[PDB]
Amino acid sequence: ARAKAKTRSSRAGLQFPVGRVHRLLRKGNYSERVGAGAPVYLAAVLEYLTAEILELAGNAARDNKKTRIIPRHLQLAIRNDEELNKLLGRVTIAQGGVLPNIQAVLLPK
Amino acid sequence: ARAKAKTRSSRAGLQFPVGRVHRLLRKGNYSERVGAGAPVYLAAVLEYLTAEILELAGNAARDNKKTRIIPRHLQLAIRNDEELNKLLGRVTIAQGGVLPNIQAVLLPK
Amino acid sequence: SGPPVSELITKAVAASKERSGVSLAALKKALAAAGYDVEKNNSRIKLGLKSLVSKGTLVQTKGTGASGSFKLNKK
Amino acid sequence: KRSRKESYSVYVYKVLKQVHPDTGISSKAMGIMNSFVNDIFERIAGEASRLAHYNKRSTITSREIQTAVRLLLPGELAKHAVSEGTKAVTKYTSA
Amino acid sequence: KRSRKESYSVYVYKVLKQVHPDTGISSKAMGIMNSFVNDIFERIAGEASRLAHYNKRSTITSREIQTAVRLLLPGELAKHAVSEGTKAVTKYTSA
Amino acid sequence: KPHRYRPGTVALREIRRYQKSTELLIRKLPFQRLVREIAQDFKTDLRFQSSAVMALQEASEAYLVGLFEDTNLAAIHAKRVTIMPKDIQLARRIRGE
Amino acid sequence: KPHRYRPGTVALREIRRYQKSTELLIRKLPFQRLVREIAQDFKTDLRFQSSAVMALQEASEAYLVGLFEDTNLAAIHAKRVTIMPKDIQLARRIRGE
Amino acid sequence: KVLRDNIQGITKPAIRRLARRGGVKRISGLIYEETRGVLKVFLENVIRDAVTYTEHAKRKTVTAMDVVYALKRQGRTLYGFGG
Amino acid sequence: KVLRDNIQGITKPAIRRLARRGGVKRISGLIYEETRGVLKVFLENVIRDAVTYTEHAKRKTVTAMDVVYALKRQGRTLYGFGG
DNA sequence: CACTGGCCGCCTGGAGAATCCCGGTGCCGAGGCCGCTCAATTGGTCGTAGACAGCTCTAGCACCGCTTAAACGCACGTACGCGCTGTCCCCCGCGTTTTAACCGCCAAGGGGATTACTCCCTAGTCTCCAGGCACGTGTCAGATATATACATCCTGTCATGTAAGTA
DNA sequence: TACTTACATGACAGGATGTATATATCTGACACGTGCCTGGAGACTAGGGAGTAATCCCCTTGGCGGTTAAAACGCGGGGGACAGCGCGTACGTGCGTTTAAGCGGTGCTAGAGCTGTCTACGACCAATTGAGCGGCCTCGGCACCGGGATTCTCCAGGCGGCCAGTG
Repeated sequence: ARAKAKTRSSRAGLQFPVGRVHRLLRKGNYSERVGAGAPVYLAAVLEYLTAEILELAGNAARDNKKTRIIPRHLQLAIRNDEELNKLLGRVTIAQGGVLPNIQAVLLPK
Repeated sequence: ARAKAKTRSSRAGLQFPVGRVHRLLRKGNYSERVGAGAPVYLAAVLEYLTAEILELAGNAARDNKKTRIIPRHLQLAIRNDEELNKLLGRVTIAQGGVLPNIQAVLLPK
Repeated sequence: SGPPVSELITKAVAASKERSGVSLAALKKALAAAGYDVEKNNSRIKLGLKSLVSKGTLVQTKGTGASGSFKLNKK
Repeated sequence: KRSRKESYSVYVYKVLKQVHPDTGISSKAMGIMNSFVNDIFERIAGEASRLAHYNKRSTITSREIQTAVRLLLPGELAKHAVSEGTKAVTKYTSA
Repeated sequence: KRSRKESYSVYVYKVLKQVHPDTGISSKAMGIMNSFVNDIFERIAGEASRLAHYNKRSTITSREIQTAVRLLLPGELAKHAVSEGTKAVTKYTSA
Repeated sequence: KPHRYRPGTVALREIRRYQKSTELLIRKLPFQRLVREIAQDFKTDLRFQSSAVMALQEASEAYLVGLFEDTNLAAIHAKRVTIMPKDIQLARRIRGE
Repeated sequence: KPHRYRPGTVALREIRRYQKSTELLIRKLPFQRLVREIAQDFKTDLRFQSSAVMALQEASEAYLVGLFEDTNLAAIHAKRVTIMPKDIQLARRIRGE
Repeated sequence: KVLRDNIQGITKPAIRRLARRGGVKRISGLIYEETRGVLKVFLENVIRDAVTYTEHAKRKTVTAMDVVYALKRQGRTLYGFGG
Repeated sequence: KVLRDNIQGITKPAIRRLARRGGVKRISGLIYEETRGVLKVFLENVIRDAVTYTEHAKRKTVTAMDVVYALKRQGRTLYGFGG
């Protein structure tokens, strides 16, 4: 007489896996106990981050008139947002290249 | 009736507390299991590291005609050992100051 | 129009006549104070000073080329 | 047949579809996205563990995650993530 | 009546007297040694934790910390450390 | 005529003194007042352990001495002995701020 | 008369070319050989995934482009446009090596 | 109780002394106010971290140990304060 | 079998291309050898850690997994190979 | 003395080439469907981590009175950034020749890596005890002060080399 | 044309002052004794992670032929590095002054911290399923090829300004 199996991601109205992130926290050994709201909150944080970065990547690709996200688009999306740049200054995206940035002394008169 | 008390640090011939290191590893959430020789090894490396840094501190104190270690001696010991300085590059010692270090172009003539 | 550049350079060097030769920067400031477009005539004044030092009316004191110090002839 | 290797494929793809109904993603950029989410998850988990240690608390709570996110993410990213997590935890507590 | 506050005074003092019979210590430098051993403990323990976790190993062994000390300490610090650690675990095995 | 050293020699003696000495270089009370002002922006009615102000003081002097030694490296890189602001922005921008 | 661009113009044009482009800039197989050469210095008979050579490569252009951008900043700091050994040493000194 | 212009409390000779510890011979006069700005940025970051630690503990008295934690999170490790 | 000198395989045009990606306009002649030395030093710093990881795993095969893990430890974290 | 050609700098249009942009085409990764299985879910339980109230005590804060150390400021000086120019050479661009990188194609085998097994090792629990420690005390290494000795820095002075007037 | 004289320069002695150096002194911070209790150790058990044996197959290594893009080399040359030299300023340094930090003392209390209660809350665990991953197939987005237009670049050519030679 069990109830229907509903999902905690749908309970939070989210698509990031609440159960799987909770599993990764429990087996990732950060404490012996993990509160119930913590993986939900974390999944919301991750989903917001991924949503806005894919948003920036989508506008970059649409600006690049490509309908598919390529790592160059991700690199442009990271480095054109200063807060994500400060978040991710220490990382390298594979095959991302760099921003087109020219020092003014390099350009001719 | 029962065996007489014998410390694990004396079993390893060490001064650093093997039992306390084992306890802190268990409560430090690094793994749920810790091997028996693992805190012995960690106490050994900690005891060795303290040995050279305190030796260099004592040598610097002897150079300063000082009987007791001052934090200036510790700063001088770390920054004059490039192996330790590579270990503790991003490190500040409180009230340690810096090396006497003047660039060559700063000097007169 | 007015006079050409050689006369004004001679006036600039003869206005002061220091023990050391006059520097090019002070000479530019002097001719600007008298009133002259030094901006589009840097090449003009440099070729003029080479012309006058080469023709012997004025002698180089210390420097080389347009740099350094300029002082008058013995007579 | 080979054993299952976990990925963040379907979740990030569904989020991309919600934020952009039309566009697609390359597979290698998709692996980059997987690495991104894994790295950020690791960072927040590490901060949560450290604050749990510092306050001698045995339990990772939503408060601890909120404090860790405020620690790590800068500015409007921090308060927007706080708002999103707050809305999510209010929805989940309301079942 | 007080609550318990732990530190590493006696061990640093004994190893100092072992390396220098006549050399003293100041209390501030003594706290610096306390914090030093604490910090090196967290570094080695955490990297031992990653070496354990990432290879699907649930246990810290002496081999785990041997890999970790090989990682963090540059050059002959690593070799001397692994030498005396090997000698110490050998003595603990023999006793 | 009263005695007077040439410039830099007094500065070099300051270099040797302050690299020899370990005590604080900024005054304690205005730094504590400044820390209270900065923390007033985030939370009202904060109190500070004296050791907390001391640790923040150590952080401040350590970060600034590191900043000026890298600034000195930048200045002598540009064949100068006088540091200027572009040295500090260069050092911070290379370091990652 | 045969045609010839002035110096730097080709340089700036392929600045734009390689900053627009994303692909690898080191030749693949000599880099793979160099990686194995370093590998046999630590342990004999090493074998490499192709992706391992790829990842060492991506990290190598990552570190080299970052270092070279920072040395470019050091060089324009010194009122020059050509990077020098002192630029490399300066950037590694502030960066921390 | 209200604090209004406290950045000037880090006086000019204090910055001169800090530059002397760093090995700086000659300092421009334009330097001091931007070092006040940079120092302000450093403290506002680290005190933002430490204050966040403080309100996390449901305390409103700042402790030194949290400042050690904040410098740890900035990767600017400090010994000598009970770390 | 053995390899004795392959550092010249990182050719002078390859250093030129890397400088071009970084925005470098003009490159001195002495640059190339010390950039080979720098890329050298970075490589043994990475690969020493990588083979330490590999021998800890008791494997004789380097993975990109261990390579990006060595980059993770060394502080130049890489996206695009994890997992 | 005035005219006029000649040299230099500046402005401008045109030719060529890299690139942008427009098409077609064929291809292979992306996306979507299906099968599968294993990990999230439900529900309950149990033990306990932390919230909550309360009580203590200590240290952070507020105030104040002297007390000089330091900060402010100004003035004089000098040395340092720096702007300009001139020179030299060194690296960019381009053409030619070479060469090995790459592709792509095929063989082999060795090691990841998976499953199974069986076993040593480690967490757990109870008991016991001694080592680390808060706390107290005393006491000498070092701070502090005073008095000397020398290092060092800046300057005045003397011998020398060189430019200049002149017999 | 060579001789004699004035100015710039460099070497050296010497004084002022800062800094080492010897010694008295007191002091409080370091060093050591003591009650103790709490965390470390002994012993034994459950059980399980993990070492190890066997296999496989997949991925890595090895090697061979062809092409050509890329590397190497040489020439040329122009542009950047940089040395030097003057200038003007802008900090350094040293004097005096203000004041505000700093030290010492006092009082308050607010919050840190520590103790007891309990109760919500999260881990454990058997049964269950459906959500997410492995595998397969297709096609259309996109890489590649090809052709026209555009922009950029570099240089040839035209115009003005000044200057110098000559009738």
